[PDB]
Amino acid sequence: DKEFQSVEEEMQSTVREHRDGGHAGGIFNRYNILKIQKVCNKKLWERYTHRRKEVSEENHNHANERMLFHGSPFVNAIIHKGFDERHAYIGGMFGAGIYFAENSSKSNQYVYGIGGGTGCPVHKDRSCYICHRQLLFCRVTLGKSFLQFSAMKMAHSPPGHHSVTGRPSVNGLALAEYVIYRGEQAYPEYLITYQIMRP
Ligand SMILES: C[C@@]1(c2nc3cccc(C(N)=O)c3[nH]2)CCCN1
Ligand SMILES: [Zn+2]
Repeated sequence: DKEFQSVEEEMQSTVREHRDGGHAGGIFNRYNILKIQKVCNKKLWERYTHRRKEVSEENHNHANERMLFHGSPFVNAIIHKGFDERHAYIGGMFGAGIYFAENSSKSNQYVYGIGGGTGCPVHKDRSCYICHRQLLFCRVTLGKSFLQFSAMKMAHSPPGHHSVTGRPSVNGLALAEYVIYRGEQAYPEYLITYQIMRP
């Protein structure tokens, strides 16, 4: 389908060269996309659309929805139970939120844990070209997004806002990131199974 070619194109075209020289996510310029599955979870979709309507009403009739990537070792729990802010902690750059990227390669750095953890379960390699990885391509409601450049450890969205946008700066994020503080503000629409490819 054209729908899945659109997802593959977003995955491939948003890859960037990372500052860590590939330490966290591995060394690659492209992926080998193995499978793209649309997630159809009615209960999660209804939780998402209900919140999206509330946010839209609080943001001049505009949800400010974006399709963004999410990398996590807990993708299977997310598809079944949804995103859950109770699993987020204050330590992150923008505090206790759920983080998303517009660059697939940035989310890929989080698939095996913080900073890529110890890499794949079988070879303990953050740059494994063999093991199949999974990323989510999500529908995210940003609403009135608070624009921020430096670390700001929050527990919740800033007053009057529905999310935080981390914007690139000098010392300094390299790439954007988007943070929500309510799990119902995102829907895990596509599950992408892939490998990073050796350059
Ligand atoms: C390190 C962490 C993180 N930062 C991100 C920025 C953009 C995307 C993601 C993602 N999961 O795809 C990120 N995850 C996890 C919790 C504290 N912040
Ligand atoms: Zn491996």
